[PDB]
Amino acid sequence: SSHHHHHHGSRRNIVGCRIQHGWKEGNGPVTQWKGTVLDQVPVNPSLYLIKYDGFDCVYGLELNKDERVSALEVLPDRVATSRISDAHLADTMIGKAVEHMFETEDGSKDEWRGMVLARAPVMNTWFYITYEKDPVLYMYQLLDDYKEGDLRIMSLVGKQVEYAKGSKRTGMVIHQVEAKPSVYFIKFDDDFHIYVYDLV
Amino acid sequence: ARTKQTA
Ligand SMILES: [Mg+2]
Repeated sequence: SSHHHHHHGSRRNIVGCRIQHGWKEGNGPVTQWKGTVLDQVPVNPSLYLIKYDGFDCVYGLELNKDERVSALEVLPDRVATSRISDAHLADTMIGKAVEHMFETEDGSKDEWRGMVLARAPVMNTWFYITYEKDPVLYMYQLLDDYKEGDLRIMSLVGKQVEYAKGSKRTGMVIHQVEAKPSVYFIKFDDDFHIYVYDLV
Repeated sequence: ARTKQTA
């Protein structure tokens, strides 16, 4: 965000780019983060959706405006053009409820009910997914899970929302899932997770 | 199968 002067500020298009930056929360140390920018929210173009290396959840961050971000560098690395291994499975998987198997410590089975929401932008071979017992936005290469037998297959945008916790968290509806139009992405203030709910 | 991380 450069003040190309006075009332104007210009901004590089970083959708699809690898980025790295520092992160400082309160009186902690700066931590180092490296991620792939997936999208820029239409109803709030300073808000980006980001997949960070080593974190399964997708995060929503105002990368240019959030004071907690420092030394924001967009990298020259280009995400490799991948073709999806089984396109038919990939396409038919969208919008479907799924049983996604996860291991806990020393191999006890933990099966999570979920819903595949979409093919991820930018990172072609990855899928947007959320879970009944954890309604935030996750990202995984599900065709790997499927081939290993670990995956079994079975507009309000712009509006604000409020959610009761003896508290109230307010948030905004930022995206409608194309495969299932009654399912939306929600970004709450002071939470960088993307929440996923059916708002029927 | 995958392992679950934490928030
Ligand atoms: Mg179950």
